[PDB]
Amino acid sequence: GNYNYLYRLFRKSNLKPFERDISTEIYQAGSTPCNGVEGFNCYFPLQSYG
Amino acid sequence: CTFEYVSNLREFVFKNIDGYFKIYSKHTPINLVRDLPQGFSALEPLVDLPIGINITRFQTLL
Ligand SMILES: *[C@@H]1O[C@H](CO)[C@@H](O[C@@H]2O[C@H](CO)[C@@H](O)[C@H](O)[C@H]2NC(C)=O)[C@H](O)[C@H]1NC(C)=O
Repeated sequence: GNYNYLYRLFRKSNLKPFERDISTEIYQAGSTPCNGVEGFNCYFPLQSYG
Repeated sequence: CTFEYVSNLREFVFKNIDGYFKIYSKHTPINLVRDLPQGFSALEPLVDLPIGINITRFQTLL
């Protein structure tokens, strides 16, 4: 399994044309603040292809 | 680093449309010390940059 290729799974809004987003900010999917710590409802915005 | 380039009154216009950064420029000599003089001139385009970078703030440097 090659996991070097990634895709963004979460984002507050859709991209405008030709926009490039390389940010790694932790996405808070719930009501609990993440404070930069990944976990339940606190996800790394990127995920690897299998 | 996706890009790098190396080469009175000055007027510039900055817009960001579809990830393209348009910079229009113009220059002219002046003699005034209060504010920008009254008059009219046109600012031709000088740079189009394919940044594709989000913009919500800027800051000058002097
Ligand atoms: C560019 O980044 C700005 C952040 O500065 C985005 O604007 C934010 O959008 C969220 C969406 O919920 C708001 O909660 C913030 O208040 C906004 N902040 C500002 C300063 O406007 C903007 O959507 C981004 N745009 C693109 C195309 O990436």
